[PDB]
Amino acid sequence: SMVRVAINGFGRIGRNFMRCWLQRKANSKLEIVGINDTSDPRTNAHLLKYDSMLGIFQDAEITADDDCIYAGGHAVKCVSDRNPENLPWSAWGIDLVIEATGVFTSREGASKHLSAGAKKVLITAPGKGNIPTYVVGVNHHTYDPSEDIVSNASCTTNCLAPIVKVLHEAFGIQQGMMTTTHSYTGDQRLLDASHRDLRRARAAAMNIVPTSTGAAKAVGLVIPELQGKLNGIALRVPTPNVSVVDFVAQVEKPTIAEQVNQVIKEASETTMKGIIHYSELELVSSDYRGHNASSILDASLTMVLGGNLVKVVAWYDNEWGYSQRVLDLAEHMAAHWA
Amino acid sequence: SMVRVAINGFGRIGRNFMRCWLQRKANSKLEIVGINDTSDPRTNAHLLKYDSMLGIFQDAEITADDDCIYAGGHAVKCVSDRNPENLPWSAWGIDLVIEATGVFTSREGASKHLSAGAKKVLITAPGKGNIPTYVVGVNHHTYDPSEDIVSNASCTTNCLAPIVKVLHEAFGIQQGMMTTTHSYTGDQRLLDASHRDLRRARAAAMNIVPTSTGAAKAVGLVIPELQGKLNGIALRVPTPNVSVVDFVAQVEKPTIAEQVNQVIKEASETTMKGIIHYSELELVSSDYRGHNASSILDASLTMVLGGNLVKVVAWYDNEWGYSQRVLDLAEHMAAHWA
Amino acid sequence: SMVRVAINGFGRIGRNFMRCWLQRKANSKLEIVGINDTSDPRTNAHLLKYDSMLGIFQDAEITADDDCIYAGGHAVKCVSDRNPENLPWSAWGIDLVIEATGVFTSREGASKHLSAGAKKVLITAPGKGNIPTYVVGVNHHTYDPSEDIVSNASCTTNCLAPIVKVLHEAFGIQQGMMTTTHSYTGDQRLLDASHRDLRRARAAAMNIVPTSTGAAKAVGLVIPELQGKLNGIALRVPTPNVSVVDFVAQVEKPTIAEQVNQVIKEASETTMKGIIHYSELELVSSDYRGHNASSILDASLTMVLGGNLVKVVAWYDNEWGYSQRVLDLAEHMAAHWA
Amino acid sequence: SMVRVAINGFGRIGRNFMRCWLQRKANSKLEIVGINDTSDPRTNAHLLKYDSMLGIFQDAEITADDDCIYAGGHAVKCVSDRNPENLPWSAWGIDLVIEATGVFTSREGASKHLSAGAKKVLITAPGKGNIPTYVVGVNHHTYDPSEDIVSNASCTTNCLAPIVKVLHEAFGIQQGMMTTTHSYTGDQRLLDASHRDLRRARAAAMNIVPTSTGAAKAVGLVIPELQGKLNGIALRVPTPNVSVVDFVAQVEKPTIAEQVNQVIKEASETTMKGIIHYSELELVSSDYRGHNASSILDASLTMVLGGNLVKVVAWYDNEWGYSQRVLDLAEHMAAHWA
Amino acid sequence: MSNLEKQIEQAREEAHKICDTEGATSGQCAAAWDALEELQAEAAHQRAEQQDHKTSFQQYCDDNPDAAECRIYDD
Amino acid sequence: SNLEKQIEQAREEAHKICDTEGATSGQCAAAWDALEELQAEAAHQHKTSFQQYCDDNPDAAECRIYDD
Ligand SMILES: NC(=O)c1ccc[n+]([C@@H]2O[C@H](COP(=O)([O-])OP(=O)(O)OC[C@H]3O[C@@H](n4cnc5c(N)ncnc54)[C@H](O)[C@@H]3O)[C@@H](O)[C@H]2O)c1
Ligand SMILES: NC(=O)c1ccc[n+]([C@@H]2O[C@H](COP(=O)([O-])OP(=O)(O)OC[C@H]3O[C@@H](n4cnc5c(N)ncnc54)[C@H](O)[C@@H]3O)[C@@H](O)[C@H]2O)c1
Ligand SMILES: NC(=O)c1ccc[n+]([C@@H]2O[C@H](COP(=O)([O-])OP(=O)(O)OC[C@H]3O[C@@H](n4cnc5c(N)ncnc54)[C@H](O)[C@@H]3O)[C@@H](O)[C@H]2O)c1
Ligand SMILES: NC(=O)c1ccc[n+]([C@@H]2O[C@H](COP(=O)([O-])OP(=O)(O)OC[C@H]3O[C@@H](n4cnc5c(N)ncnc54)[C@H](O)[C@@H]3O)[C@@H](O)[C@H]2O)c1
Repeated sequence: SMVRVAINGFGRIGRNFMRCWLQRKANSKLEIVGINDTSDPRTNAHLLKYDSMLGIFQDAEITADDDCIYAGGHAVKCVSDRNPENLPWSAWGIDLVIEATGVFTSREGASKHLSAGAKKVLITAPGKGNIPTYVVGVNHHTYDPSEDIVSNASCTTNCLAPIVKVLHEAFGIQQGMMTTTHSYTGDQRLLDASHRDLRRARAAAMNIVPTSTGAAKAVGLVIPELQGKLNGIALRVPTPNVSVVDFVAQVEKPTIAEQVNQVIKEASETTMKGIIHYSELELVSSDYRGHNASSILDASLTMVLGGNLVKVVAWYDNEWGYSQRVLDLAEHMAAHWA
Repeated sequence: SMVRVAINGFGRIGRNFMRCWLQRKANSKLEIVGINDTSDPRTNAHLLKYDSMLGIFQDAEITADDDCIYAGGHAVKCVSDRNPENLPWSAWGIDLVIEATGVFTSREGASKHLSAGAKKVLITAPGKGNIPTYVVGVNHHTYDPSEDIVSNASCTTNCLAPIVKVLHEAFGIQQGMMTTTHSYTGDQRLLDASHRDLRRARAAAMNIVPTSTGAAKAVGLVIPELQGKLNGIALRVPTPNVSVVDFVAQVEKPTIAEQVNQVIKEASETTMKGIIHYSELELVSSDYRGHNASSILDASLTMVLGGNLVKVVAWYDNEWGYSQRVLDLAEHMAAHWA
Repeated sequence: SMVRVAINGFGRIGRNFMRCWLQRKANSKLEIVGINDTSDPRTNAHLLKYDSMLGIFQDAEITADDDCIYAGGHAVKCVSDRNPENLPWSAWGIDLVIEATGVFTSREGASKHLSAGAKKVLITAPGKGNIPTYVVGVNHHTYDPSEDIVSNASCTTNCLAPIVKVLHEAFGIQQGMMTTTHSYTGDQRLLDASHRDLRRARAAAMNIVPTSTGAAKAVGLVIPELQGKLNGIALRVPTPNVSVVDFVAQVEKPTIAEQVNQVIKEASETTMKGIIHYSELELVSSDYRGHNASSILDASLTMVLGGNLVKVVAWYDNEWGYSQRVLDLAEHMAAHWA
Repeated sequence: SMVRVAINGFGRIGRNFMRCWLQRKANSKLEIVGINDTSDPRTNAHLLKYDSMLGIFQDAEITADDDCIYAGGHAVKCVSDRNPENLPWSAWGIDLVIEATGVFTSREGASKHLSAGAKKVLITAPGKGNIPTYVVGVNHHTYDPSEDIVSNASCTTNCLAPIVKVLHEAFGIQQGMMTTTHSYTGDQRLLDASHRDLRRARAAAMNIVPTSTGAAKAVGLVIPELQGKLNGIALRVPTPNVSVVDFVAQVEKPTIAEQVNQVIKEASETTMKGIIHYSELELVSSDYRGHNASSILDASLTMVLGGNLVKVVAWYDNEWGYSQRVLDLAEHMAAHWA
Repeated sequence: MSNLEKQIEQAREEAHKICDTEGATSGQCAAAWDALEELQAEAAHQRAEQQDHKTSFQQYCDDNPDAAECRIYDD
Repeated sequence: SNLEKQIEQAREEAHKICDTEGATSGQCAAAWDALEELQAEAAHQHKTSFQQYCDDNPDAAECRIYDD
């Protein structure tokens, strides 16, 4: 039967994920039946329908009352408890929890959903500690049904790992450095204000803001041969969605820009189809809103120096493309439940 | 014989107030000796020095340890308690508390500072209930030294009420409507996220966001003859500071724009000096950053129809100009300290 | 029969207009066969398809060669001449020119299309001088088919005038002041740079920028009863599209907010359907991207003081809603061609 | 005595340069006596005084008449001629022209100033063709008094080349890749509009916009050994000023992050004082407005992989820091005037 | 160029009229010769740009490097 | 307990002196030397409130860390 899903944390990713599912609802093994969030159903239904980035939801009528959100008659029961141990997962028969709060990313944290009665948790963020991590298109077929807490990594890891896998298999990556020029996200303050991270403290729409990131090191989790060989940083800039990763790698097999592009193009047509999109168009970030690929290679920007130093640049919709991969990973788990 | 001051809430207004006092310290009756905030002192000192809007504080060094921030060798004791009843105000000898958290604007909430040992509270916001409300230059001479909780009203009320007082005494205001096209504030959301106000929930740097405001009704508190005769709204737009109020009033004595402007110019040079500034320049919001006036009349924009329908437009730096008034009100309380 | 249309100026309005017609192509007596613009067909096909505000055009495939843009296989010939006297209107059989350059809005300029061979010109702006001016839904039925040059007024006049018409008929407008809080436009500067208007000189995405405007006065052109009774100003703010009019009127028949709203709501359901939309939803500017109506009354913001001073607030997509009205007027002209 | 300077193009760099000189006018061998620009003296004076980025100039009063700008009494004559051949450099006795229009960057174009009668021209941009290029602190001591046309290179070249010279001399740069996450500049359209470059055509404040750039290759003009060994790209993001360069080099001598930072710290206290600044603070872009260094290394971001793959990150105020360097180069030409 | 050639013909006729009336070496004659020569020069500019398969938009950008459509700032 | 009272004072004195006299000043050196002499006793013998607040409220705006 259907795998019954609850979303914990109805934020940018939780609502993008919900709209992703509503659009692919016809062919899906998932049934979203519950939401837990810090807010009430009428507020969350309003935010689900009226999205500054995705526009107004057109497909189904969206309604709410005190206990439920309705998306085309389809009823999603709602609850609001900040402690996942108190959630009615047993009573609602929840199989899979989409952990999108950004708060329960350790095994201890995410397991509170298991104590409440859910069978499995999919964290929409890197895991803390030893939590199996998956990037669809890179290693998601290695998923073992007996893993009941998994991570879908971060949005930057989902964009970078597919490209890194293609380039490593074709040229042999020895070391690699990354910078993501990233839309601001909800962890940054709107105006300068209290924060444990002195850079996230600063007004997000007025600044280029560097942050440290594990997104490049995390590629070594889904491509284990590259563990310890990748590092990088993030630069948040005043756009609300869509990001771009700049990757510079030392490779073993000498090459040129045309060969790097041709390799990624061929992968986009075959082993990475639907994961990498290869573009030779001169577009900008707004054009990649709602793009379903995890990575869009901007082929015009590829350059190589001395045969072995390779730079590639790839776009990604960090909200919508990532939520599409969350949906993909959950569908994979449903098809491999036991 | 100086009044010992603590700041509750070291946010935009708390820190703008601190930097106002640091510049005016040589002529002040106040000594700021204490801060309470969510943050630790090392976070607070970093944000006091490095301000995306005000720039890097230049006049003296700013450091911190675990217990204090230091501004030019002047130590300011710090604490992090979110319940004001627990605060060491008796131990620190605190006379006046600047209440700038935004969450203790009722008499009951503000009064928690008193039972912790403070003598008076100045709320940097409208008061909820029966709290005396003052606008410097409008009614601050009616301050009664026996009052222990006062409100300095809002930034919009501080801009509007001086112009309304001058217009009323010149022409007789019968009714008046207001719209403040207002920089976004920390009360709004960077990206679509839950909020008690469904409009303030929406991405603040990507939207024009209508919100309601009592600021025009609040003018009725400090000009009692106009109680019930003023109303309006706010339009929050994607600038981080500086706002502009548009006021349309039915007046009793027929006039023309040139005379409206002359009346306000004469008051800005006499009875409202330092409060209202009269401007005939063609400027934009950036140019009014750091302006010390409560209201800067943009005289080129004034218009009148049929004698009795008057429109005026005034700028205000809602962080810095308002903080200048908070300090003015505090200095006045200090000069009438009984 | 079909009226052969050329677009002069393939900018924001010209390309929005093109996408409006492409979506209404099956129910249209217009045929867009020509474009004149600064850039070549390949550049203009790219910008028509990839729009930072409207997203990627989905309905029809867009391609181009050296001579033409192809939309759905329908060929649109392109030329690049800055002087309309030289354009091949006679050779191409053009009946109607959409004048959307912003450069030929006077009879001297617009008539150059006539000597070039076109039969009628529709200016997508206020016409200078004695050019008959129309707002669809207000006075477009006074169109005389013998007119060779017509104006569709400005975007703000198209927002204000339908609401003014409904309010005037129900309550009697004596006078009225308007402020539009308006998205920036191509006439402003990205960074402080030379400009005849010293406020439009200033960095548009950084500032609130006041400018004078003809838009409220221009209502008197399409509602002659009210000539000389309306005035107002603009505030340009850092959003790239969608604007809001704030209108304060003195009315003869005393009323209350609920009755003001019911009157506009009733007009939106009857004679003004598709021109005025009545909204009780708590929305923000992003939510009105792509709205087809000239005016969306924000009913929650309606207020009345003393019975005779009325404030109403109306949204409008200044690019797309305006271009829908340009299309509407062109369709009206084609239905009454002579 | 003192060199008579005229500015051609009173834009962002032209006006930043003028304000740089007014602050350092006491110790200077340059007298700015003339301006040529597309705008009139009064417009030029208003934009010089009222700067969205720099704030209001307060050192001296600025006024204007039909012919001059006046800054603290000292007069600057103005003219408006697009064609430098007609410029009155003869009559005005102009010795050195600051060429900041962006359009006369070739030897043919820049020499037109010499026809009009100036001795030397300093281009505030990369030269087209073999014009000698200088970066202060890197190679400005190779300037020959016999050169009449010179380039100060780009702002990104001025940031990157001092850092490259340090790392090259300390570790030996074999190859190098750069990405500058760059504030938007006046060559980008405010809204989607005609442009010869399809990426610069797109709304600058809405988008992350990649552009090809010669700035990294041009490091090879000022460090000849690295010719053909450096390359990179630019990403324009929605900030109005201040940029950051991300540099990944393959180096010959194996090192670690701590050693890279120490090498750059020591160089900034010795051979590169005033050119490179070393920061270990966690700041954001706003904090670097008005910084006088060509490069501010963000030491927190430095990382090394495998001994030989080095990443460094450096801030630069692309308007103000670059203009300080323009002035430095001009004073050097004046001190060695032959 | 068919339109431009009509401008060259009108500019040649007026140049000859001005120069034969106001003087072969006068200011009006030198100026009218300027109009004709500038037009002839751009008739050759536009002609050499057409054989490069260069669009009229690119000819505009070569004649107007300062225009908002043509600025390339190498950041 | 009573000796960390002294250390607290000595730290405030070192911050006040170094910020007004300069990090490279003899006065700043004397102030810090007085502090180190007192922390030498701490060898003979924690979470801040902000940190504990982020432990309890990791969803609060002050505490969010999204790995972009
Ligand atoms: N935004 C992106 O681009 C993006 C992309 C990929 C992954 N992520 C990751 O996904 C996670 C969510 O990020 P987001 O952008 O959606 O953030 P968000 O702040 O918009 O959403 C978080 C939601 O969870 C709710 N919440 C917080 N604590 C809760 C609790 N204890 N119980 C129930 N609900 C709670 C919040 O109210 C909010 O609705 C983060 O870990 C982030 O790193 C974000
Ligand atoms: N920003 C303006 O333009 C402006 C102008 C006039 C008045 N005000 C008013 O000033 C007040 C503060 O606004 P702001 O813009 O400075 O907001 P802010 O969010 O920048 O500052 C509030 C500060 O108080 C702290 N705080 C919150 N709860 C607390 C608690 N229980 N105990 C101790 N500290 C706590 C926050 O961490 C923050 O540092 C509000 O009442 C607001 O309406 C703001
Ligand atoms: N943007 C709005 O919100 C809006 C709304 C209503 C009306 N309008 C009016 O519509 C007109 C166009 O506005 P816009 O925002 O589209 O400006 P725009 O700058 O985006 O469009 C102008 C277009 O015409 C081209 N052009 C300029 N001069 C030309 C010439 N001589 N020959 C041929 N093409 C030429 C330009 O290169 C550009 O593509 C203006 O009159 C404006 O006032 C604009
Ligand atoms: N802005 C930066 O960050 C920066 C940094 C380094 C170098 N530069 C370079 O400096 C140059 C100027 O850039 P900007 O940002 O000041 O651009 P800008 O557009 O602000 O300035 C150009 C100025 O020159 C004027 N102008 C144009 N054509 C002219 C002509 N024919 N005669 C006289 N005046 C003319 C313009 O009206 C404008 O005032 C460009 O080459 C740019 O690449 C810019």
